[PDB]
Amino acid sequence: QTDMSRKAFVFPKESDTSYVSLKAPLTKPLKAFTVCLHFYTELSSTRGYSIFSYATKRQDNEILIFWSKDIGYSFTVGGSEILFEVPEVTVAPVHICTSWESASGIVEFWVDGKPRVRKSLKKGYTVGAEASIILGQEQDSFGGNFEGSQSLVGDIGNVNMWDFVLSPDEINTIYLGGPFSPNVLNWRALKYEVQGEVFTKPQLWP
Amino acid sequence: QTDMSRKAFVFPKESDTSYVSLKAPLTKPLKAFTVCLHFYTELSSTRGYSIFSYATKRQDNEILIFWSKDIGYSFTVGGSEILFEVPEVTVAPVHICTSWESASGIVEFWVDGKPRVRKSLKKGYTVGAEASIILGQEQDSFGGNFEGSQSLVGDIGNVNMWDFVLSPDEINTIYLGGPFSPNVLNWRALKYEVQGEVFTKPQLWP
Amino acid sequence: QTDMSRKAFVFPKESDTSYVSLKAPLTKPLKAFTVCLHFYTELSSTRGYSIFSYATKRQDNEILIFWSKDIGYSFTVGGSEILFEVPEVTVAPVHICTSWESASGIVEFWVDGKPRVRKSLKKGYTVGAEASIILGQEQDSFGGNFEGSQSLVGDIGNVNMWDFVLSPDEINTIYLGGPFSPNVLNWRALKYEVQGEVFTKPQLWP
Amino acid sequence: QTDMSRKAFVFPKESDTSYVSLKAPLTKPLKAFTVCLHFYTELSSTRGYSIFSYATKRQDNEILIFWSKDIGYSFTVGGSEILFEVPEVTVAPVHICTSWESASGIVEFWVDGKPRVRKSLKKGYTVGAEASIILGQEQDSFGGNFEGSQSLVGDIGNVNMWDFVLSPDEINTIYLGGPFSPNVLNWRALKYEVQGEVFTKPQLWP
Amino acid sequence: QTDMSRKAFVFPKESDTSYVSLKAPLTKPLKAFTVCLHFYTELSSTRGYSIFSYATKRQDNEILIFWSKDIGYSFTVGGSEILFEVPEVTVAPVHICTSWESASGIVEFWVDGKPRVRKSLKKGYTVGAEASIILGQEQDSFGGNFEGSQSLVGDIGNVNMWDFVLSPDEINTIYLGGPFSPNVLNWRALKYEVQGEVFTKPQLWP
Ligand SMILES: [Ca+2]
Ligand SMILES: [Ca+2]
Ligand SMILES: [Ca+2]
Ligand SMILES: [Ca+2]
Ligand SMILES: [Ca+2]
Ligand SMILES: [Ca+2]
Ligand SMILES: [Ca+2]
Ligand SMILES: [Ca+2]
Ligand SMILES: [Ca+2]
Ligand SMILES: [Ca+2]
Repeated sequence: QTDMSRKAFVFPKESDTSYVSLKAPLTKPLKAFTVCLHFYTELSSTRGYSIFSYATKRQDNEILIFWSKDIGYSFTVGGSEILFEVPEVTVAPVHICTSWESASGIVEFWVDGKPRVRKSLKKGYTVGAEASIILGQEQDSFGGNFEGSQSLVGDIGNVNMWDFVLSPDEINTIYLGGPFSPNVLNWRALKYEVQGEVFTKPQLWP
Repeated sequence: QTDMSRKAFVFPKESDTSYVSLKAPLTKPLKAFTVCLHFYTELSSTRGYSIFSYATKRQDNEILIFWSKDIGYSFTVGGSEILFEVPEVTVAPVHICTSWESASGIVEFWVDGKPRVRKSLKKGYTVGAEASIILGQEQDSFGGNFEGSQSLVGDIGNVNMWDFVLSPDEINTIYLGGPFSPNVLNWRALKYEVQGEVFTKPQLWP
Repeated sequence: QTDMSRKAFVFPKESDTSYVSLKAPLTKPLKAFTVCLHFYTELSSTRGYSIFSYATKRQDNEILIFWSKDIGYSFTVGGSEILFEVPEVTVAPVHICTSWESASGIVEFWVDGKPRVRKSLKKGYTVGAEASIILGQEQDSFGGNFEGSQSLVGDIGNVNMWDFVLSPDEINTIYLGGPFSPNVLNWRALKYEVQGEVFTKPQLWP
Repeated sequence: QTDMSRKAFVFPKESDTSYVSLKAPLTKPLKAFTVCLHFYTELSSTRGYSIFSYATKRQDNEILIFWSKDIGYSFTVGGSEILFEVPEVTVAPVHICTSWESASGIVEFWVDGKPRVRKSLKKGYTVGAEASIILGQEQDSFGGNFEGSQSLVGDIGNVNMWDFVLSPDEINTIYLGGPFSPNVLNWRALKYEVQGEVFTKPQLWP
Repeated sequence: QTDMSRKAFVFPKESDTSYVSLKAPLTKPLKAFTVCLHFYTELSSTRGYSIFSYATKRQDNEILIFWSKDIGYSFTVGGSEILFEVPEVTVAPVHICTSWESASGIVEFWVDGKPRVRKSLKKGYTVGAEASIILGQEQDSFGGNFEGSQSLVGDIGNVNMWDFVLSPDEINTIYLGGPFSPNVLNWRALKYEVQGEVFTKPQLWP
């Protein structure tokens, strides 16, 4: 465990071996989850990159938050993928927040505290329990077979993952930087492993 | 009766069977009405959709607030239709408020608290009392014959309908989220029926 | 006399018979005047319309505040006309204020409290005393021969006319909605006559 | 002497005989000066006009603040001219402030309190003492030979001229309308002479 | 030593002999540095210019902050150069802040307090101790062989250089104009030498 408050990872060079593995104390497969994180990059107008990858022993794209070039944000669960239109992108640190529910398939997507429309995706699906979380790289296998074109260059931090669906007030509290208590993945009790050219530097965002 | 405060309906998938029927304790035909609601959708730049439909045993488009593609908002009463120009539409939850009066035909249209110009429509007409209110679908019969192209995908809530014309101060109070007391259709005493893939989730708008 | 505070006229339908005559207790011909009013319309991007007409037994366009299509505001006195450039027009209630002086010919034109440049028009001219004030229609005779293309569709109110030139501080007070005391045409002591399809409804502007 | 506070000159008609001569109690030739004034006009997008002319018995353009069409502001001293780029001009009263120093040639140009870059012009030059200051007209002789195309149409006021270089804090105080004490040309002790169609009206700017 | 607070250098004319040499009490070669300065110029849309040059007896571009025409800011260390994209440049005084670290190669670039993305440059390199700092001119030798096309025209000041990497809070304090204590190059204890047409005038920026 490590209290990584006011600190973030740094991926300064485009490569295929720089990544960070996040360990989660999960035993029960998830019927709902909410992933909130913060990242900063300049490749939004050059190519596509991976933000948050989550793969199991059966699917390499179980939970993947991808950025599609000239399209926007790509949120996929269980292989199927929905798109969130982004007309104009700005060069600034952005805070994203994704949520999902199996009983209804509703997917919520929040950008800088402003929520987007609700869409249906994988109603009744069951997300596996054991997985390998990788930040900065998209995995097309179990913890390997990385990708120089789908890799991420920039900063990332404040990664928090719950096991239920957060309310709008709770998401606003997350965005405002208040107090919270994650249970699946906590930025204050992270169990991470660094492999490659990844440095830990103070965050640039307030 | 159900107190649906801080809660809204969810139409996540485009279909023709997802709808919600609103029951109203009306006995006298309306000589004036004021409909205030709140919705959120992304189809404003893709196609047209229905927002608030109100049909009787004689006219399927008695009171219909429609969104015309590349045109704007469409408010029709008794079959005749007037148009409200919308040059640029934004991706954000919007609060609309419509009012009508039979003695003078004046139609008031408010967007996010900002009022539009006053137009004449159906002077002296009489709106029927018994009706079938449907949210998310445009009806071209009495409570049926739905429409995959005129259906609505997104959220909707705060539906309030009076039996008279509201003042500008009252409409500003409605927009500010203060206290009010509807008499024909109250979001705090709604008598609704869900049929299809419609879920009740907390509202995204403040 | 009628106290029409917080109330305005409504011209909802384009026609040639809807108008309102304003009576003024004037006996002396005016050597200077200041006309402040408020209106709201959507025809600024479709065609031209009349705002404030003032005609005598000799000239039908003695004092006329006209809106020229794709040009801007048209202020004419005694037949001669000057133009005020409007590059971009917005769909919103606007408050105009015009002033004139015979001893120097200076014409002041204020839009939403922001003053425009001062221009010369009819130095030494004398405006007649008896006249027929018409709102919503441009007259090309004495109180008649109306015009479906030069008519006005929308709301209008807060019409106040003095017999001298107002100061910038006084015009700012007028725009802020403070206290004042007109002497030629008072919105609080208006002597008006309605003929046609003109309704009196509460104002939309604050 | 005349206290012209909260008052400004008016040039409403384009002509060649409307001008105002400003007398200055100067005896020593100036080694440095600072000219701050305020004007309002609409010809910024039509043609060029003169703002502040200052000529002696040897040079008609000794000190001239000119507006070049589709270029910007033109500040010239002793015949040589430098340019200040203006990409977009707005229709609003603007406050300009120019300063010069002979020992170093530095020229400071302030627009609405925002300073521009410093440029070199006429290092070591000596500005004459006796001169004829003319507002609204550019002179190409000593107090004559005016110019219908280089004339000015609009308002002008708050003309203040010192005999040294003002500091940034002093220029900010000038822009904020605080207290000051000019010595060469004071708007509170102006000694002016009106010849032509020039009227004294209250200022439009706050 | 000289306390140059609220004062800045002036390069008003484009030439090749106007420059200022900054002396630094450095003995140990730098493993990390942070350079914060403030400048103002208008050549951002005309050509390229030099901002902060730092050369030793072996490399003329050891530390150079350059502005590339139609590209943006150019930060180079040890000969290798990285680019920071600038889509739109404005005519206003800007505050830049650069930092570097040899142990990790991370380069931080701050514009007006807003940080940019972190990039890798010269991991493990060692910057020499003795050097010749020149402001306004880019050197392609040791303190000579200047360049009329790479020279700088405008103002510059608040030059501060440390011997370590500053934190985001410290950089925000620098931008806010608070108290600080540099150790390699202090604007309050500068040891500078002027050669050419360079004047010391009060700063324009607040
Ligand atoms: Ca994969
Ligand atoms: Ca892949
Ligand atoms: Ca129908
Ligand atoms: Ca239909
Ligand atoms: Ca006429
Ligand atoms: Ca006519
Ligand atoms: Ca001349
Ligand atoms: Ca000339
Ligand atoms: Ca070099
Ligand atoms: Ca060079």
